[PDB]
Parts: sequence; structure tokens; C-alpha cells
Amino acid sequence: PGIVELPSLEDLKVQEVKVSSSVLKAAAHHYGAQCDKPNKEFMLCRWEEKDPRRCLE
Amino acid sequence: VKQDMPPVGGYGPIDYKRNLPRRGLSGYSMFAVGIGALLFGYWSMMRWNRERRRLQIEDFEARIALMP
Repeated sequence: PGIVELPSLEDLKVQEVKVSSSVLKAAAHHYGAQCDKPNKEFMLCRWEEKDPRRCLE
Repeated sequence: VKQDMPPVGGYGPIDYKRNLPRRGLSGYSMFAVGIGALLFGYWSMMRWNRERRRLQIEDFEARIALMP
């Protein structure tokens, strides 16, 4: 029926944070402390519009 | 002389009493020391559980800050 909208790899290429489990878990309190002030913008984006392929920015 | 097997002038007596010490604690004392150690274990249990809940809340906060 209706065609889908899949934005391609043009916008789907950002270098990942390729650290492992334990380092990311043990760095968590400072990670949420200083940064993660603008990720609640991302989470509010995600909960106000539940359509990832929107909050890519 | 004659060499039978007599008793030599009479021997010592041997008891015939049901010799029972019935030692150990009473009802009240054993009861109270058991309940006292029970309540000691309860108090230490309460302390460890609430400090453990503090740490488990810290683990929850770790997964919260990790997620997005």
C-alpha cells in the first residue's frame, strides 16, 4: 500500500562511542552530571514524537 | 589350710539409684536467650537491608544516566 520513508546512510553516519561496558558504566555519574543536559531535548523529542527517523540531529 | 574363693572381710557397696543430673537451662532462660539472639539478628538484618537498598538505588541511577 503506502510507501515508507527510510532516510538513507546520508544522515546515518556518525562515529560511534566505541568504548566497552564496564568503562561506560563506571563513568556514568559524571557522564550524566556535566553533559546530558541537552540529551533531555533528545528524549523529549523521542517522547513527543515516537518516530525515530525524526530525532537524528 | 583350705583354698576356696571367699570374700575378704566384706566388700564395698554398689549403687542402685537412677542417677540423673537433669541439667541444662530452664524454660524461661533458654526461651529468652533464643528470642534475644533472634532479635539481634533482626536488627542487624534491618541495617544491612536498608544500606543495600541505598546501593541498589545507586545502580538504578547508573542505568538511568546511561540510557539515551
